[PDB]
Amino acid sequence: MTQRSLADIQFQTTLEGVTPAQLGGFFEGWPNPPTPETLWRILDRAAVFVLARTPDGQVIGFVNALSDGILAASIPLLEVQAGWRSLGLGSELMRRVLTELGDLYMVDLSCDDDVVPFYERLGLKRANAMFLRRYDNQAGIPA
Amino acid sequence: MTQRSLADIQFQTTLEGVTPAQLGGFFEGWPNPPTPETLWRILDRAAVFVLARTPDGQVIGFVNALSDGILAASIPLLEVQAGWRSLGLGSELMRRVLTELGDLYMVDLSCDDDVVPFYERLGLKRANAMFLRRYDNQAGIPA
Ligand SMILES: CC(C)(COP(=O)(O)OP(=O)(O)OC[C@H]1O[C@@H](n2cnc3c(N)ncnc32)[C@H](O)[C@@H]1OP(=O)(O)O)[C@@H](O)C(=O)NCCC(=O)NCCS
Ligand SMILES: CC(C)(COP(=O)(O)OP(=O)(O)OC[C@H]1O[C@@H](n2cnc3c(N)ncnc32)[C@H](O)[C@@H]1OP(=O)(O)O)[C@@H](O)C(=O)NCCC(=O)NCCS
Ligand SMILES: [Ca+2]
Ligand SMILES: [Ca+2]
Ligand SMILES: [Ca+2]
Ligand SMILES: [Ca+2]
Repeated sequence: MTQRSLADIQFQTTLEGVTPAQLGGFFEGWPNPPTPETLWRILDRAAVFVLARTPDGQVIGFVNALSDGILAASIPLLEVQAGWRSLGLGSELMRRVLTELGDLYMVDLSCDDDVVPFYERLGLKRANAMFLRRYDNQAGIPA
Repeated sequence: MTQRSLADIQFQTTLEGVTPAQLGGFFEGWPNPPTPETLWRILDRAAVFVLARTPDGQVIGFVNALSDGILAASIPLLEVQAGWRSLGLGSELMRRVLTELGDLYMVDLSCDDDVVPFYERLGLKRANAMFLRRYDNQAGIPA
C-alpha cells in the first residue's frame, strides 16, 4: 500500500467524467472541510483548474485558479493526496495551471513558511500575503 | 489644487455610466501601465469591484477582486489617485469590496512591506505571498 508511479496518472482541465465520488480525500488537516460535492462546485466556478487522476478515475491531486484573463490570477488551492506526494506531482500541477492561465502579468498565492521552498523552486518570488479567514465558512458557501 | 472632501464622492459596483475617459490617472509608478480602455476591460472581467467617483464622473479610486463565490477571493488592485489619499478612501474601498465578496472563507492579496500596516488596520493578517510577474504583459492581454 506504498509503491506508486506517475506513469498512469492522467491530467484534465474539465469536470467531464468526474463525479463528487471521485473527489474524496482532499482537505487533509482541515477542521471543517468542503465536501466532495462542494469541491466539485469550487472547481466548476474556478477560472481554470487541473486534475490528476488514476486510471479508475479517482482524483488524487488538484489545483485551481481565479483569473480575469487580462492582468491577474491567484491560486487558492493545491493539494496532492499524501500517498502520491514526493513524486513531482504538485510541481507538475503548478506548471500545468500556469499554462492554463497564460502569461498574465500577475499570478499570486498565499502560503505558510514551510512550503516557501516548494514555490521558490518553481520560480516564484516572495512578498507579503495579507489575508482574512472566515472560519465559520470553511466548508464553503452553500449552493 | 489641494482642498478635498469625501462628502461628494459616490461609490458604485458596475460600469454603468463609466467610460474609459473617466478611468484615466491610475497605475501611478507603473512603467508600462494598462490603458484606461484596458482598465475598463479589467473591471468588466473582475468578479466584483468598487469605484469611487467625483460628481463629474471621474473615477478617483478603485478596487477589484477575483472570486469563485464559494471559498476564495483575491484582490489584485487597489488605488486611490494621489490628491485623494489620506482621507480614508482606500480603507473604505476595501471595506466595500469585502461586502461585495461576502463571507467567503479566504480573501487574500499581495503587498510590499510599506503598506502592511494599512492592511493590518483593516484586520488582515500576514503570511507569505508567492508570486510571478510577467513584465512583458504589464499593460494587459489585448482584447
Ligand atoms: C505542497 C504539496 C502540494 C507538494 O506536492 P508534491 O506532489 O509532494 O510536490 P513535489 O513532489 O513537486 O515536491 C515535494 C517537495 O516539496 C516540499 N514540501 C512540500 N510540502 C512541504 C512541507 N509542508 N514542509 C516542507 N517541505 C515541503 C518538499 O521539499 C518535498 O520533497 P520531499 O518529499 O523529498 O520532502 C503537497 O505536499 C501537499 O498537498 N501538501 C498539503 C497541501 C498544501 O500544503 N498545499 C500548498 C497550498 S496550502
Ligand atoms: C494604499 C492606498 C490605496 C491607501 O489609500 P488611502 O485613501 O490613502 O487610504 P487611507 O486614507 O485609508 O489610509 C492611508 C494610510 O495608509 C498608509 N499608507 C498607504 N500607503 C503607504 C505607503 N506606501 N507607505 C507607508 N504608509 C502607507 C498611511 O498610514 C496612510 O496614512 P497617512 O496619509 O496619514 O500617511 C494609497 O496609498 C494608494 O493608492 N497607493 C498606491 C497603490 C497601492 O500601493 N495600493 C496598494 C496595492 S499595491
Ligand atoms: Ca470551467
Ligand atoms: Ca521523492
Ligand atoms: Ca461585472
Ligand atoms: Ca489624512
